[PDB]
Amino acid sequence: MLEVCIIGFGFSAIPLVRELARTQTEFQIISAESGSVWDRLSESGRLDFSLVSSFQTSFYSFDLVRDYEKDYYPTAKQFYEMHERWRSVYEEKIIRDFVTKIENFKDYSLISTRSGKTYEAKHVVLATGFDRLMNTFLSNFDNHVSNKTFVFDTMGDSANLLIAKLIPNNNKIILRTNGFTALDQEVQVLGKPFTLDQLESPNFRYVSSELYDRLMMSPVYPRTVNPAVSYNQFPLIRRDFSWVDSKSSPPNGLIAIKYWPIDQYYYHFNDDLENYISKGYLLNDIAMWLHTGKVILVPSDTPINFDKKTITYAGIERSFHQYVKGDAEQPRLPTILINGETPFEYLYRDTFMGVIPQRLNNIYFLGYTRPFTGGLANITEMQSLFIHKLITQPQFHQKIHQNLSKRITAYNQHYYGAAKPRKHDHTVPFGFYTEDIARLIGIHYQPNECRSVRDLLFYYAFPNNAFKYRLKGEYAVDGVDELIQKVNDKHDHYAQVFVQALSIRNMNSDEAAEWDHSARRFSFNDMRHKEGYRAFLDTYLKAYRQVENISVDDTVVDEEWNFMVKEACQVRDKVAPNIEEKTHYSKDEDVNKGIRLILSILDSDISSLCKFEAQSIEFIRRLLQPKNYELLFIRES
Ligand SMILES: Cc1cc2nc3c(=O)[nH]c(=O)nc-3n(C[C@H](O)[C@H](O)[C@H](O)COP(=O)(O)OP(=O)(O)OC[C@H]3O[C@@H](n4cnc5c(N)ncnc54)[C@H](O)[C@@H]3O)c2cc1C
Ligand SMILES: N[C@@H](Cc1c[nH]c2ccc(Br)cc12)C(=O)O
Repeated sequence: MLEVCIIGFGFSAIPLVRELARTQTEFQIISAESGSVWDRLSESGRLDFSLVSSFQTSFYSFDLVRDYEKDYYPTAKQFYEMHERWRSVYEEKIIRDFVTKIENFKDYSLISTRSGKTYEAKHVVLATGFDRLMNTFLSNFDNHVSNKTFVFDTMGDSANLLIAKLIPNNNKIILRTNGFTALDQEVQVLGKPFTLDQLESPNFRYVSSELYDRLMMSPVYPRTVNPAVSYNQFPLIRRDFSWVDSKSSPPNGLIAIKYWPIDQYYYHFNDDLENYISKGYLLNDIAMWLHTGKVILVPSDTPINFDKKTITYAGIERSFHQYVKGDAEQPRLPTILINGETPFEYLYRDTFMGVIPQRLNNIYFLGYTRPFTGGLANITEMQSLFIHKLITQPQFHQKIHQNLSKRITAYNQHYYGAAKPRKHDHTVPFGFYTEDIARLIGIHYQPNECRSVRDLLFYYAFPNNAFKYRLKGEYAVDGVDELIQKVNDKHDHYAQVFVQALSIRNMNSDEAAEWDHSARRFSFNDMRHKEGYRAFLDTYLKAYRQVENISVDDTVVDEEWNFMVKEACQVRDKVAPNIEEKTHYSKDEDVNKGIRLILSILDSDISSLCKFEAQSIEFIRRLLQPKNYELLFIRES
């Protein structure tokens, strides 16, 4: 009897196969000869973009311990080459066939394949990925189209990538929108660059869900009246968040687009633009597109005549060249039969942690949970440890399964409340999910075991990447000690993030929203740092066209478009003139002050510790006994 069968080998399965090989657990992989989108993109020479996720959250711990030297955003090519490197290590373990059906019984499954062969296995792991409509569109996109108008009914990372490829050829973009959430993928902290995933300090939720909400959600919800933020200059960007019913913020089910702000793009790539573009580093600053009018937002009910290919807005019947509507990703699951008779219906909220479907036995799903920020690696690495322990330790399997339905019910009450199941339920804050798995497995850290301020910085402020939980214990990886030390030294031990939570501890949500936007450059969608980059943008467009070997006529003035832009930016034109220079910027000052205190007490025992220093030490001491630490779905009762 085959112990483990893994169906699908791309990226999500790598960490599980590593752990199964380590324990010499019998396993067999079955993965299709076709491959993944990355294979198709590679064969067509379309790996010409970059990840929207940081290196430290997008590659696995056992690679980072060898290759991590700085924070950066990998290219699609680098990502695919890592997929291939690991495929080559385990190819001998891969049967190249396509699973068509899985018959599930009480203690084993019967696996059917297109070739006609059948397999039996006690444990079956699905890591088959998702089908996505936009994938084929990106695979067939002619990036030389020029001087055309495009209408988008959906916004997302894939749409934003297409928009980044259309903008340089003088194409005009109309977003027919009911809002979207976009976030600078890299931000300045006291002028220093930080990927957004580095500044989430998720474990502060344990201090207070309200405190963590104040600290995180002002860039998403319209909480500040600051005229420099994009959702006040372009109100059509605001989404209807009436569905949210959980007290855990950021809520499960929230999705965001991560993009290069032009000021950080300039900082990294200005000295070698053509090469960086050719490597896949494309400027996709949606806020800059709105600022310059190259993209406009129009109401969702703006009428479209699909026969005549026109859209009517601002009293203008505007011809358009192409309409783009993305679809919903759907899991690539084969037929699964409960008790070998009843077809299984996949529902994220009816699985535990996105991994254990409670209607099946010894079947696990790997790679179907999506991170709100950061790369999938954080999620699939922790899922792989979870699945590995379930497969190889019967006592853990029983501890989790004995009260499975009760665990799922408690999880859904905590993260979704009374909200009805949504399409995006499978999206989770990565620092909540990794910490949830760590506590289930037992490789978590305990806040009450911190002894020094430095220990508290590590517990609360050091990002909950998967490798954080692989320094000690059951799933320890050699070299993680040096990795953690390097990450700490290059991030000032995450004191700046720790200080943020400290600065807003006594504020309400409105006061926190204003404080988060009181910096000279606040983290997300700061419209004060766009106009100064118009000249660089022209330089960038010239470089992009040279790379793609296209000539574009930028002489013809599109008066019609200028008219539509003026209509679409009426609010911006009323709001932006209210921006005022200030003498002091509270967030910049409070952070600078806090960092000086923390580093002055870094190696001090927590028990040994004007007024700000006194009140801050008091808050720090309470961090040893957080009052919101309970997660009911962790218990076995
Ligand atoms: C355009 C795009 C950009 C992305 N950018 C990022 C990013 O910046 N950062 C990030 O972290 N993630 C990103 N992702 C997500 C993630 O990195 C990829 O989706 C990744 O390919 C998912 O890995 P996987 O192993 O789960 O799926 P896949 O890579 O699709 O692997 C699934 C494999 O299983 C095979 N298979 C499927 N069904 C069967 C079957 N029935 N029988 C046998 N074999 C089967 C498939 O052929 C394939 O080889 C992006 C995804 C897309 C589409
Ligand atoms: N106050 C934090 C907010 C923050 C930092 N990183 C984030 C990622 C997603 C979301 Br939503 C919010 C954040 C900051 O601006 O550094």
